[PDB]
Amino acid sequence: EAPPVTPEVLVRLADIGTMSASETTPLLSLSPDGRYVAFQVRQADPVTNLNVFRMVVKATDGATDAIDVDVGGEYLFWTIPSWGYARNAPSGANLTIQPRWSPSGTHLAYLRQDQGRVRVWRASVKGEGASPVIEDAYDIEDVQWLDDNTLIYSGRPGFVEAEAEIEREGRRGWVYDERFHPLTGARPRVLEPISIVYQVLDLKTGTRRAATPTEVARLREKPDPLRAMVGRTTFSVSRTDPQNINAPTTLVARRGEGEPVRCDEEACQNITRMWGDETANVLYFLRREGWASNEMALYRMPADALKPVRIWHATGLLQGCERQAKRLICAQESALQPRRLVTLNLTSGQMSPLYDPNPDLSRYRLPKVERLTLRNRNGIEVFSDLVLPPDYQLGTRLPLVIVQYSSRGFLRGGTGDENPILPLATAGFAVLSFHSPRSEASYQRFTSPIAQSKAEYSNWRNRWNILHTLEDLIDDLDRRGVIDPARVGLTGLSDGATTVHFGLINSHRFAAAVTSSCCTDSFTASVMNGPRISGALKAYGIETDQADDGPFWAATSFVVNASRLDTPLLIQSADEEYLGALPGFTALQQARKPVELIIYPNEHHVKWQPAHRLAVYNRTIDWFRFWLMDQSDPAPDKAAQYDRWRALRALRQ
Repeated sequence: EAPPVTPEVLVRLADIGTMSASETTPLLSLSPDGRYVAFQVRQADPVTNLNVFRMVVKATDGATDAIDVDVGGEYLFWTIPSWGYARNAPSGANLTIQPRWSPSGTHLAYLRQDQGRVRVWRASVKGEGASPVIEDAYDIEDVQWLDDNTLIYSGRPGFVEAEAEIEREGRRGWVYDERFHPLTGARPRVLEPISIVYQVLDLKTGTRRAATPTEVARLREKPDPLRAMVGRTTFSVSRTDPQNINAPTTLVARRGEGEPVRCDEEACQNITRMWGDETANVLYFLRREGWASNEMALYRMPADALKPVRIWHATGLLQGCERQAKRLICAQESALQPRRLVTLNLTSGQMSPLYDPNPDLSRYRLPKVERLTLRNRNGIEVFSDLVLPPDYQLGTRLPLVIVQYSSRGFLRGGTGDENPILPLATAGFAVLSFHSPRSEASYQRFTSPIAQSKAEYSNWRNRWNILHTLEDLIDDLDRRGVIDPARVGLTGLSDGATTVHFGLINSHRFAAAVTSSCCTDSFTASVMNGPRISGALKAYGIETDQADDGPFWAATSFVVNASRLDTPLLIQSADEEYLGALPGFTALQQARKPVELIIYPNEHHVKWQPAHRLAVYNRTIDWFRFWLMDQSDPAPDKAAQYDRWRALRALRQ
């Protein structure tokens, strides 16, 4: 008994904050008096094809049930300026919603989207009440309480004027130039600089005014998680070579007026977040440690010395932690534990559940998880997780699917929540959840990440190191008699997608592949990016001025390598990215290789519509079952699909 984890289960697991939340992601808020925590829960429904967002308030003593103080809103895309463009096309990730408590602890203020416009809403924390509150010609980008009746908010109306100006310029046609990014649309994009504007709303009158410079500086300033004060000691973090972006940082203590003192313990290196507590005479800090930085660890350090002692450590992630007296309230995530709310006892180590918006996942028949560790041929430590089917007996050689994850925590879908780790194991695959190790270049001295990127791309050195690491991991599971090395699938999104294309060209390790985007070639990196991004990628080592048949692009281009590429490839692409795939896809078809391209409408680099996500999950499982198990699902609504694939398999004669 006990039900299995299926794609239908997976896509419905609720989540908190942006998909790729890490230690400083502000996904939760403590009330001023620390008795309540506020956080948004997101739950995807593949049947309605909508996400259900709720604003939640739970009491930190865990005595009362949580309360939905708001329900509803559309998926709000997280957006940043990025290439000198003011607002790029959405990556597809949801904005983390940070609820803002009123000074009284009475209301929350938070951004919410309806009818494609982002507003400020206010909510009774219990006495329940919906109601939008601030609305403008532009989306509200941020909001704070100045007092219990006054709100300050930010946004960019000059962005909306610039769009209106682009519309006017079109009457005579636009010059194709720096403003264009063809892959994502046929209109000029707004260029930076676009100013941010701060206004304040009186909730008693309904009046807006400008914000005073003092009020601006209170909204525009953000707390530093790598600085803390305890009495007269200022704690901070620094390097002995401050311009080397890869030099490790050390905790530093500035005692009153005196010179900064550096901490000597190895535990003091590479802190990611610190908290000062003046009641206890203590600094607390968070960091990553262990083999290949695979674990989280929390340290407690009596503030009058520099001798931190570890009080908690685990695999997984802790996110958005805030201190209430002797407690840290955190979001926490782990291989078999989706993101939940938790309490950490700041004197003992003890972690305790606070809020889990999903059932206990242990009520399902869960795959078995094991962490793999090795050192690769460059001498660099590597970790990854091996996921095995629930009823697995050592002695059965399994087909293997490789899912790439650029973050940590719950075994969900890898980097874009795109490849269903636990459902695949339920279907009988071994699954490698692969965490690419540090590059060689990252141990050397660089003053700029752009120059580091360039050295990583030189002769695809880091790509080779990534591929060799994958091969080391496969070999390890082959020695254990766990996998069949002739039945290894590879999947990937974002950086994982480039590793897929490189891996299919430069080895024979893979018998099938899935990717969410195509084509590491000059067409995609140069033509479809438009001349601005194309010109700028050059400094990162992307040779956008070189031809596809040159030494750089020959390592990855499917146009150039079409006739040697015998790994079956499925491309499940957002419509916003499919243009880049057409030449490579056409070359593979022309060459009679087994390719298939799927196009999802109104999608982004990361996919956001639950029905799309569920169909990706299912097609990818069907794909690998077919190529790596020679199995098909007899379901009638799949009959056209398996005729398509049987014909692709017949091309191999």
